[PDB]
Amino acid sequence: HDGWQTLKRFLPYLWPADNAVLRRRVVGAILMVLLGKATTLALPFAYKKAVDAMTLGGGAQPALTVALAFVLAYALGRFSGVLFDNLRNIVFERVGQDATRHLAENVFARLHKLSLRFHLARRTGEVTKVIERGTKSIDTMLYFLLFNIAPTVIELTAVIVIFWLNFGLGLVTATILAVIAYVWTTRTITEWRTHLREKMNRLDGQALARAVDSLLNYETVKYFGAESREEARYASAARAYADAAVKSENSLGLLNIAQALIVNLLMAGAMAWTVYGWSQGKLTVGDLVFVNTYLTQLFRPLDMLGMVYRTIRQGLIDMAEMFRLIDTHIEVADVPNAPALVVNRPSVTFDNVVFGYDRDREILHGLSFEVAAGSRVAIVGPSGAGKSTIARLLFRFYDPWEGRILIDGQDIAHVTQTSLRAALGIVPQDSVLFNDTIGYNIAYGRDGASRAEVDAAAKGAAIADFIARLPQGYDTEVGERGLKLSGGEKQRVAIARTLVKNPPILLFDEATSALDTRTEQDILSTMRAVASHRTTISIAHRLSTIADSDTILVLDQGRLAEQGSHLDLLRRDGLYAEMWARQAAESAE
Amino acid sequence: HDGWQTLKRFLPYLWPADNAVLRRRVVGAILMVLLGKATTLALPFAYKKAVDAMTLGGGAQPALTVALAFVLAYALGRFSGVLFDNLRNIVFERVGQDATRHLAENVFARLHKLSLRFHLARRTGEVTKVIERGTKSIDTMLYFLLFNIAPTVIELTAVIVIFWLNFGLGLVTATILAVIAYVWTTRTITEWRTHLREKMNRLDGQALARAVDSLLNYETVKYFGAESREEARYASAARAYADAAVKSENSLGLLNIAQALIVNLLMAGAMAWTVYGWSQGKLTVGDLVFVNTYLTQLFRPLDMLGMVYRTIRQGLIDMAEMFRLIDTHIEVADVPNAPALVVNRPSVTFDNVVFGYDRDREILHGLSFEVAAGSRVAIVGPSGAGKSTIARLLFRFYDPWEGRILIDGQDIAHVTQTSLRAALGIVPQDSVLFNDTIGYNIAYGRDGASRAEVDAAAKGAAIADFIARLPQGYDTEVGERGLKLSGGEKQRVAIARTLVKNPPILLFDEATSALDTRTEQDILSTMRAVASHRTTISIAHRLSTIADSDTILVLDQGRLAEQGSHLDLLRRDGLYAEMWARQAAESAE
Repeated sequence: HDGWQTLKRFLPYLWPADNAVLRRRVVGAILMVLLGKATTLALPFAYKKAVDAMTLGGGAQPALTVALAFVLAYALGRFSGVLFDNLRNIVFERVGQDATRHLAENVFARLHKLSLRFHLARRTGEVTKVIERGTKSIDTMLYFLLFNIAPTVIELTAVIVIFWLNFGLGLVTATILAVIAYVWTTRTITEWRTHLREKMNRLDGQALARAVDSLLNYETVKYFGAESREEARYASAARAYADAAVKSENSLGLLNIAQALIVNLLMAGAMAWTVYGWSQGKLTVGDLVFVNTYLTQLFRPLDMLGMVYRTIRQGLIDMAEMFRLIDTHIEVADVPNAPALVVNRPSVTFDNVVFGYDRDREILHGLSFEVAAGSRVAIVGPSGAGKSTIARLLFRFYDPWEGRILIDGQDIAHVTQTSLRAALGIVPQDSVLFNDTIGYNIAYGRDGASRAEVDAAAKGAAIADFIARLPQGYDTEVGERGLKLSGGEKQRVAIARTLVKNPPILLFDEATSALDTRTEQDILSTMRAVASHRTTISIAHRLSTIADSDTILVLDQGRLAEQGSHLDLLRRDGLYAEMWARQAAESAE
Repeated sequence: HDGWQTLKRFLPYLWPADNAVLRRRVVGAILMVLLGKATTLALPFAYKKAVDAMTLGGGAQPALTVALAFVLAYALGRFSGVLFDNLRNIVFERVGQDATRHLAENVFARLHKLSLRFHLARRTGEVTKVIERGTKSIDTMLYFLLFNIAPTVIELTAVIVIFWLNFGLGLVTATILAVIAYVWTTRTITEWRTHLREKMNRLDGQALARAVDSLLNYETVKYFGAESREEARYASAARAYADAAVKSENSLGLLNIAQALIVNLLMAGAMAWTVYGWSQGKLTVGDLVFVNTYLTQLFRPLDMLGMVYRTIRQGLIDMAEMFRLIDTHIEVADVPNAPALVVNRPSVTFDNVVFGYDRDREILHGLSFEVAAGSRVAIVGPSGAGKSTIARLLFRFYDPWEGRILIDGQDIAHVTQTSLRAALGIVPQDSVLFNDTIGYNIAYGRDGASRAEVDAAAKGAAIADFIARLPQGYDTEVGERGLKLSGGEKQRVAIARTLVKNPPILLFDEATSALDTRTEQDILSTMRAVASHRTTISIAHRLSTIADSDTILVLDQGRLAEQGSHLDLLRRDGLYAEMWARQAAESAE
């Protein structure tokens, strides 16, 4: 966390060396800065020459011409100064916005490329609040640091050197002492004011909370005649808040008093010195109005320094946070020169696969099997065998500790991630919808998803009647901030999403676990309809719902416990039959 | 909604005619206003006299003395101007706070004195947000209207008259044309800027929402490889937001450009005119620096006018709202010369009492009974007979349509409200707690509730063991933003509240309806313990819980349907026995 290395990391994001309009815009910005401060310091010189030409008219008879010219130059220079300041804002704001936009885009890209255990260790609300806080603080920090500190320090040093010329050292040390004591008392009294403002804010919150609670318990307040009690309570809270606000305004008043006091003492000293220097004939009358406009134009923008230090510290913190989110590497990555996963026979094999979510509790121990292509295979077990992890390890969200999963005899740990996630399909246990229209949710499965594929999936999931019954049809806004949908409808949406994706391999990760029995019995026929020519793996909780599979593999504590057809297991009369009778009695009860 | 009548109603709240420190403070405030503007307009006159005395030193040899004196007067006048402005803020802020505090206190008092159907027609959150919006908007409106508009209009008129003197009419019409065109272009371009800012705000909200939703659905986003899709989506939203922000800064830039342009054109014209007037010998050299400091001190505070109109309209709306909440009269009121309800024998009688909550559905029809003092009486019925209203009509929350309720043979519609609510006690169906400590909740029942009465109620409700088991004891913060309590505990708190109140008449308005059977069977013994020597009325839902009463009165559609003891009704074998067997079977099932 250092300003040097932090801003040096930021420096390519402002100076890209790739966009010529960007580098031209930033050099035009600093050009406008220097031009504005130059004309601002250069105008009162012309004003002094005007007053000198008007007062020494014994030698210069066309004082009309000379004074009129220098005076019009003064007015045009003032207008040009404000013109150049607003032009530097106009040229520079797009640069600032594009810098913070590229930084936000890059942290978003690195964030979405980051691995799943990052999104489980922290919360997505924390991440989005830190990035919006980052872009706001970086924008205001860049604006403040480049548009107050550099122009004020240029103006201050030029005023110091322009008083080193044309005047003695006494004016220079007087001005620099006034500047030092000014910024010192401003920083101290602003820290005191911020302390008072924090106290006033929390007292205000207490008063408002007392008010709303006393209003909300109106029935009991009537039940005990405590209206005078509650009025006195609210009055006490409001009185304390009023006294805190009065002390805050007292702090601001003392700030303005100190600032005006020190600047007027400096102005009195400088003007007395220059009128004495006129009296002993060294200095003309223009030097009075010279230092007069200099001081009143100098001491205005110096007030910001205390809040500038705070804002630049906050911007440094936020940029360090965004850069840390950049440099956080991914746990799972593709191998260098990753070949594409090629499928001709969508076969799965688990091979001695070892997994747990965390290293201190191993959940997957000894699974090794083969799922033939085109078949209907089934996974079931108790709540403690941990059947839910199989889809997440098949999608290469986590790599296994030991063992390997091969698709088509090829290591999915050794292929391209996008091809592996392309050849697969999943119905999640909890279906989720984007806050958008339903047609975009259906077309979400493929990037260039066509409308013919959209209503093809809508008839394939048997939801086309539901899209006909909607008022806006496919263009109905759904999800949050839209029309809520039922669970079976959402699962049909997920089925249509998978059919838009069209994989050879699909998975049901407890697709009916949160649904009712009617939607269940309706949806199993649909699942068999998608299960025409694909390799289908189904993990379920209610065995009757998977009673029709080709084979069932029953898992226990990370071991392939049982394997075989439903008739074979209900003839073997073991844990399968026990769970079956358990589910039968639990459904009968 | 007129400013005249609205502010004329507000005028006693600022000028109380009762607090001499308040009237002295407000007259000191306007004194400081006039003194500050007077010294601000009076200083550049002394500056002009200084420059004149320095330039005409052929006649005035002690130009040292004269110029030094007028210059030091100029600097001290500048400091005194800023001094008087901060003093007017210091003296006036307490006045503003006390005015809005008294208005807020009065609307709070009228609100709590208002009747119950007001709190059911509107929401308490709406009421508290309108009063906090009112006090904030009234404070900022009073501050803006009294501390910008009046000083700027005084300064503007004094500048106009001070240019009417010492100069021709041309300067006056030039300055007034510049002021008019200035405020005109400021109002127009500020309205345009506010339009752009609203568009930029809603676009920003859309971009942030897209970001957080794309982060939250991370699993499905990984499930379909749509990282590039979501990155392009977020980039598109951020790009549109950036363009909106650029257009907003363009609006602000054009505002500053127009303002600086018009003020510098006026300054160029005025200075050219006065240097020509010097050239033809009418005007001295001090008139240049005179008009020079006049214009740069004049045109700064004029920018606020467009937002001032908006803020004064909003303050007018909020003050009209607070005044409407004041003038809203109460539906139920005490009779003029209301005698105090006096109790020697706490007897109740209902007499042909007619009630409904609204006039289009009559709920109470023909109830007329007598509850003897010291007895244990019981009310029960179905869900549709409407038994819940009896406590609310006994507390005179609503008056009956026809008929009368007498306590001790006296009309409770004709006694003092505070004595009537003093002689009564209630356990509500839903217990509520203030966000405070538990000991204050126990002491809530009486205004001067002593600690001996507090632990007397705590042992009487059998909650003293629960107050011993608490870490902070009686001083434990409870409720919301504190330790949550269970339902039976909250009912015991309510019982202790009623015992602190100590009435001769108490009511149980479904005291066990939301409690479990164990807390119920524990709490009925406690209810019989409070039922020693008081007139007890109990309305219940589960008849076994009221199977021990002296008599039961069963209500049906606002009629006294059944009356008698439990043995008499279970021997009469009617609707009571049917409800009893219904509750027995519903408890067995």
